[PDB]
Amino acid sequence: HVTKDMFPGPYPKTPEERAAAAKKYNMRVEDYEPYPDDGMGYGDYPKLPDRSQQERDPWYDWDHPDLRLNWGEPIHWDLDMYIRNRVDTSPTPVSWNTMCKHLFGFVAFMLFMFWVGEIYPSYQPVGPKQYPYNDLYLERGGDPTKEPEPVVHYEI
Amino acid sequence: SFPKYKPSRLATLPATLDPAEYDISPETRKAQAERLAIRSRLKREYLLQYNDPNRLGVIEDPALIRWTYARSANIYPNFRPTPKTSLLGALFGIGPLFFWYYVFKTDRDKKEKLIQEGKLDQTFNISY
Amino acid sequence: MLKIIIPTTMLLPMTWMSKHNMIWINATVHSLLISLISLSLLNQLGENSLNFSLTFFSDSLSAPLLVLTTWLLPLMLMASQSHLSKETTTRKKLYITMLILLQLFLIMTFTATELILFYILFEATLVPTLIIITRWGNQTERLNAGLYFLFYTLAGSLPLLVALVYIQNTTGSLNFLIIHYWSHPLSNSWSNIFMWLACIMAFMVKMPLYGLHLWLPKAHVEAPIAGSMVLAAVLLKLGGYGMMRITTILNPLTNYMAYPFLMLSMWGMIMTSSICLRQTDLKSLIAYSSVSHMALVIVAIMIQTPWSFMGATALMIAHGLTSSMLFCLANTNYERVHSRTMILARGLQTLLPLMATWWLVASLTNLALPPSINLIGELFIITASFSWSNITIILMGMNMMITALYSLYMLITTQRGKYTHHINNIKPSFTRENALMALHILPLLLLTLNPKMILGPLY
Amino acid sequence: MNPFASLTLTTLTILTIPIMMSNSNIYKTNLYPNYVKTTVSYAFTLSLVPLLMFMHTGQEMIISNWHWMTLQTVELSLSFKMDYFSVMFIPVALFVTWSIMEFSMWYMHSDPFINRFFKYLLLFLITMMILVTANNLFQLFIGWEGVGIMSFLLIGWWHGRTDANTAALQAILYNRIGDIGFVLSMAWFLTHSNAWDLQQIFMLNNECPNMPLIGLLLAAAGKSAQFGLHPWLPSAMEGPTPVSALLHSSTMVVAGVFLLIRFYPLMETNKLVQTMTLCLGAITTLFTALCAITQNDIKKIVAFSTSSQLGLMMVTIGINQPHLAFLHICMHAFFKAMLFMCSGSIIHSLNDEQDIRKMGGLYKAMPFTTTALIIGSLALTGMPYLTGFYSKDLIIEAVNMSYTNAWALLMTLIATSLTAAYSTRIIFFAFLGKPRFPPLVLINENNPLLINSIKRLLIGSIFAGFIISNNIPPMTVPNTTMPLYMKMTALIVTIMGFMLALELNNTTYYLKFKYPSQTYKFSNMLGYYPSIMHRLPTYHNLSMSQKSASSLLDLIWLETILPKTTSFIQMKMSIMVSNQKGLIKLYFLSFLITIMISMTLFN
Amino acid sequence: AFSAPAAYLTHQQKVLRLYKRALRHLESWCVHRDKYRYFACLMRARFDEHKNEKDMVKATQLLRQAEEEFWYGQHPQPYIFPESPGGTSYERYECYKVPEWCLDDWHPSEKAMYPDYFAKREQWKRLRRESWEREVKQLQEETPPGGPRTEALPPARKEGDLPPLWWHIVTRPRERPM
Ligand SMILES: CCCCCCCCCCCCCCCCCC(=O)OC[C@H](COP(=O)([O-])OCC(O)COP(=O)([O-])OC[C@@H](COC(=O)CCCCCCCCCCCCCCCCC)OC(=O)CCCCCCCCCCCCCCCCC)OC(=O)CCCCCCCCCCCCCCCCC
Ligand SMILES: CCCCCCCCCCCCCCCCC[C@@H](O)O[C@H](CO[C@H](O)CCCCCCCCCCCCCCC)COP(=O)(O)OCC[N+](C)(C)C
Ligand SMILES: CCCCCCCC/C=C/CCCCCCCC(=O)OC[C@H](COP(=O)(O)OCCN)OC(=O)CCCCCCC/C=C/CCCCCCCC
Repeated sequence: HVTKDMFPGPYPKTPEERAAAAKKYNMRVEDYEPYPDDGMGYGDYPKLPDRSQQERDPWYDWDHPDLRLNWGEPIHWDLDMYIRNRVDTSPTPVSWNTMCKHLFGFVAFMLFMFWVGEIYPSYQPVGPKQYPYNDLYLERGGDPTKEPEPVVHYEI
Repeated sequence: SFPKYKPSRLATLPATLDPAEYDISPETRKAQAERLAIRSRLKREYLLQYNDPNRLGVIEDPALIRWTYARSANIYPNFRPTPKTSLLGALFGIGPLFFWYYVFKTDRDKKEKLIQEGKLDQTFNISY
Repeated sequence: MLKIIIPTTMLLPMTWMSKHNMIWINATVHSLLISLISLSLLNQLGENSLNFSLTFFSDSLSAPLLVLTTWLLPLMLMASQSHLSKETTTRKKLYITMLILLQLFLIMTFTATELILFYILFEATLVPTLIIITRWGNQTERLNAGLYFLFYTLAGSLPLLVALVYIQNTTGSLNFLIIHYWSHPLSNSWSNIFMWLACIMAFMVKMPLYGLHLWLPKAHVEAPIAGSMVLAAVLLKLGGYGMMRITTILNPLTNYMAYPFLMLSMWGMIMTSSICLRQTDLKSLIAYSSVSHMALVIVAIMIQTPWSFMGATALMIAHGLTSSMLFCLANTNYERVHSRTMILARGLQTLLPLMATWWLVASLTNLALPPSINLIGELFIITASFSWSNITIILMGMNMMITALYSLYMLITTQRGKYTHHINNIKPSFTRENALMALHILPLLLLTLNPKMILGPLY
Repeated sequence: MNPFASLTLTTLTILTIPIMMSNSNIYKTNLYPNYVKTTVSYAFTLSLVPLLMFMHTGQEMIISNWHWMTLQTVELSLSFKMDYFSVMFIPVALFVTWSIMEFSMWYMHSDPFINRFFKYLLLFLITMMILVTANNLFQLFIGWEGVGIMSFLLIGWWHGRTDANTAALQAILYNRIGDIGFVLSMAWFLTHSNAWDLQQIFMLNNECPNMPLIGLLLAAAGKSAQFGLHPWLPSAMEGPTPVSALLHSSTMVVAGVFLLIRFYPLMETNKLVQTMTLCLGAITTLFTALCAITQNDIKKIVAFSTSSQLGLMMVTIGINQPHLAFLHICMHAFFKAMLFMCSGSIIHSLNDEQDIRKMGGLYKAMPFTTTALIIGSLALTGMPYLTGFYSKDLIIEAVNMSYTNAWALLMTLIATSLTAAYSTRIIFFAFLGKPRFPPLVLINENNPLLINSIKRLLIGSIFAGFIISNNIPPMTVPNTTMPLYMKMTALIVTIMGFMLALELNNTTYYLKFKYPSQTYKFSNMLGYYPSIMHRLPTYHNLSMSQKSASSLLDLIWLETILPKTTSFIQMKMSIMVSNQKGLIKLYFLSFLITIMISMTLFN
Repeated sequence: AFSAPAAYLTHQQKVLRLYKRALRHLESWCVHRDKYRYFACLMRARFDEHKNEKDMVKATQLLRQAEEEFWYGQHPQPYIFPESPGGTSYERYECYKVPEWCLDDWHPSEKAMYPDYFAKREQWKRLRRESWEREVKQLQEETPPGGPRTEALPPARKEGDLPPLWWHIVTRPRERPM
């Protein structure tokens, strides 16, 4: 039931076709803003804000309550990336840079201190464990036909 | 005063912290009124098509059709060969291939050399 | 081998002399009987092959493909029975005739003792598919899709005929048995390089390779359900079978030659699996998943190790069944919604629970959940690639993860959540559709009990 | 003939019968959950016999019963290992599952699909038994993937909720990240050792290289929710309380630790991988306890406790003490499962309220749950002679009496402090203060199912550590001598954590308010890790998947190169050739030109 | 959620919403009841100080400045009611919400059970068929020319009339169908 003129077209250059395209997508001329006219084939599709669907009002009676969309309203180009099951742009109490730096700082500090602890281990005031028969030679690997160097363990 | 909240791409500005909302003008009020008028007209059309008893089919959504058509079928006819498009396409379509070819070629050359000199210790390797 | 071919030929007069309201019943019954007849070929030997005559032979690489090709026809008939209801008897008979001819061409293609006969049938399969796509197609782009599908194939395959006739002029025979026993090394020469390219690119285009995969989304989206089933299940495996058959002559040139293809496939599986994440279409998503799986099969064939070949065979069979099931599910949704877009009809688990169970099983078997044969082929190919190079695993790892993601994505967008309020024409699922899904899924879970039956001649 | 094999296979076999009867008429009645519960209880009491046979003799066995496909030299068969780990873990898991189903009969009383819930629980139990009893790597991978799929299904139990589906997909994503390392390990072992069988792998690997152990460690980190891949375990609390109590607390999440225990002969022969495991466990337990000590949801707090315990388990593994880590698994199962029973009882009694800000006086308002939660918190902290004490005290002693990292030891001690901290936080904010729930009081416990299910795990969490420690054979050298101050380090740290956290919580009654600091914000938002890592990569992936892979290359350039260029060239050539005005003057001038060219060129 | 939204929010609506958010977040901060009561009364008193202020520019200066303070101390993990859009049981029972028209697809053997329910449903269907035909004309005559300006519907004005577009508001499945 959709006609030919109801489909997206090429980039608008003149104010009259800009207004006609704004009418096509059911928005105001002042609210209409196409993507910058480069090579990528955006054509004549509005550039809605990159805000997610999660931060849309959860109390409004949408026609699609789960997706938080209305029937006739224009659809964001990246809707399927913002579907409340995926990346969201809701503001956080802490600023993005602070979380990054704080998170980055914590991770870096942990890595460095583990390296330092590797450099400086902990042990006991004891010598190595002593094992009876040539340092358990026969039952660790075997090879009985070699007669390795005998070891006698110190009695103290 | 309190530390300022700095917005980002993935953490947008809060609704109540926008400097634009406090700057109210009759033009802005008229804009909001006509926006809600368009929204209410669309809502009225959808509910008129929705409530009717006679209708027994999916209601067709021109916005969804436009979204899908623009995403799929309107890309190439609006393509223009541009330095940005050319460089991004060449990079993202050639660079990974040559990178992986170099990596695998170097790995296999090292393995072949190690097997030629024989210092590889391939004992118990019987399945390939 | 004629005990299978002659009944398939007799399917045509039986269909055309059938009563106007008994074509579907007659066709399904006799197709199932022919499938049962095809089961005899599965009992292979560890020796050379099942050489029936000078014209046709059987192999444990050919036998599973033949069985799958025979089994696919009743499913295609049952799937096509729905949307051809308002259609005249003559055109329904023509549709069934085209399906029967496609099966006959595939059956003769898979046995094909001689390479020129194999090429002739391999390209004969093209006409019925093209006509099915361009005639009983809904959208206006079916003509462009048919043109793409025809011309990609022919551009790939025209050098193959020249290479084959040249090879017969030099060697003296195109017979598979003679070629295998008399194989001689190919010197690393420019002429030999171009001969290798001509021998390989024809089968590479039909897999299809990541560079040459464009025709496939068009052909799959625009074809009817039977066309999509036959394209995803059998027609894609023709390239893999051809490569496994023709690669013997190619060595030792394949090692140097294989790198451009190995890199293209290892990056293209990631690219297509990632494309699946952002898709607004069920059919396109299934098509791209098929492209990823066949890229992995290309990698397996190019590595050319025993484990590679067994994994490739198992993955081909498993992918055929799984993709046919997925297309059938998408078509069941489309026949109710008439939109063929995921985001429109939602929350179908609440309305159709058993169909949601079928969706879950299909998505799990596409996800390669053990001990399904999908993961058997997956793991064999991954191990062979790791032995080929310890770095490949990283790419493979990404692929697996990405695969799971979009699979469950397709399971979550359409089945979970809240049902669209406006759609009210979602009627209860029919017995025919549930039987279709059951007949798709039961062979996979039966085959996982006997994996050796689909592991190829190198088992 | 030697009933060990017959019994140890009969338990697993009879665990499957209700799945067979799921198509029968009993599945359509209200007696199905009781049927499943009775089947589980009989399986437990039947599996108690091989445990007794092991305790008496130390009898060990391998049962390779069905021969699967054999590829060349390699042979794949249905093989079950019934070692000490299997015959010890099976009764504990069956007992916990019995208690969980008894609790769930009451907690899911109003759920329309309760038979399907019970079926889902039994399927998970069967798959985990497959995972535990696996003798080869393929069967272990089968169980590995089955438990993950059942967790995905159970987390998104309420499929109308967007966040449940998101959490299930999160769990799948992280488990696949671990699956990468699992598959790497399988590939390396098959290629180098020529087998997936456990016996062959141990025999041919005297000095195991880095790569297979790194793959195993990656898989263990993925499935045990270590610091790199932790958030899915806290996010998994979206599912029903029985699901969180059975899978994500005591049975499923120990899969990675159990896997690392299975390969302990190869773990002990490598020193770098041991260090990585130790450091990963220490950082995980610290970070998870730090996040726990400041949460408001009780389920989140207890899940972070579980993650910290898993970190402590991998700390035990890293110091070459696998059997003690197994003992920790067995004890933690008991007391943490009972902890979730108490939490779910509170949540159900407060009309599906999970925030601790809306729960006040419950010490007297609901006494049995009170004493059960008190005993569970005491066992978690490590009270001498309690179930926790047998394992955790030995953990602390072995970590202290070993040549380890100083930083890892410090982080483990701080993690113990924070464990005490969130334990007393739970008790104080749920049990001591004045009531804060809505005025309509619906508090009730007089139900036999809940009381019996809780008291069974209470008896377990009281006596199991003692009986099991004194019944199992000795398997390691003890730290029989130790400095007095260093013997009491665990107790002094626990009491210090108790007293300091109690003092810090007691200041909330003061009529003074101040804004939070940066440390509190960092700890409350989970180190900001779930924010950034769940917004920066995914977007950067998804955008690319549409911009570069889909539109730039596939829709434009790949289309520009082969088809569009051919179309344009053929169109131009056809236009040029066919555009002749029909003037024979031009035609015959061209004829003269070609005639003279042929006369000049071809002779 | 039920009422239609307005074209904008007035200053008093904004201050009331800010008061609501701040009081909820202070209750989240103050776990105990006495502490919360004391601090809430202190906050209410502070809030009432600027109540009789008449300067609009000053009025704009007030609250917005407070909003920044609210954002700084907004308790990053506030209390949310279980069924609220952030609660732990926000959409637990949406999977049990089956549409009414599905009953039109039941097998006759299923409709043999519950016959009185289906008879009442038939009466409802008759009422809907008549009322919708009346409502189309009523809304066509009452709607302002050029399209509606606010998405609010008028009530019924005659005797036998029913509220316009009522079928899908009256026939909601339930809050807790199972
Ligand atoms: C060798 C001798 C052995 C003996 C040693 C000495 C014995 C003990 C001495 C005591 C020492 C300190 C113990 C007190 C802890 C502080 C508690 C406190 O006052 O909290 C309130 C206070 C703020 O409270 P608020 O904001 O008003 O919250 C409002 C309400 O209270 C909201 O309250 P709520 O109702 O929502 O929830 C209450 C919750 C909320 O409270 C919190 O906010 C918790 C946050 C702080 C407590 C966490 C302490 C754990 C420290 C481990 C950190 C590992 C390193 C991390 C690296 C980060 C790198 C950036 O508080 C709690 O539940 C209890 C907190 C945990 C205390 C219990 C256990 C701690 C004692 C064990 C510590 C070490 C001893 C180990 C034992 C073994 C012997 C060696 O917290 C602080 O002021 C922080 C103090 C220390 C934090 C250290 C991190 C500072 C990092 C700054 C940058 C540094 C440079 C990095 C450069 C890196 C570049 C690469
Ligand atoms: C578009 C989507 C994908 C489509 C399919 C793509 C896959 C096909 C690409 C073919 C792979 C490479 C072809 C030839 C490889 C030969 C090896 C060569 O690259 O290495 C050097 C060769 O050096 C240079 O490469 C010489 C050739 C340079 C000219 C080739 C054009 C390079 C870019 C063109 C790519 C366009 C392909 C598509 C055409 C439509 C080695 O030096 P040399 O020892 O001396 O030669 C060894 C070979 N001998 C023994 C027979 C003599
Ligand atoms: C995308 C596919 C890959 C394309 C890679 C190269 C593309 C550029 C080539 C364009 C076509 C070039 C046509 C001329 C090539 C000449 C090659 C040649 O003559 O070798 C023939 C060689 C030796 O010649 P003789 O004189 O008989 O030997 C005696 C002395 N030794 O004999 C043969 O092997 C014959 C086989 C035919 C060669 C195939 C020619 C076509 C190019 C190969 C196929 C690659 C393109 C496939 C298209 C892909 C579309 C899906």
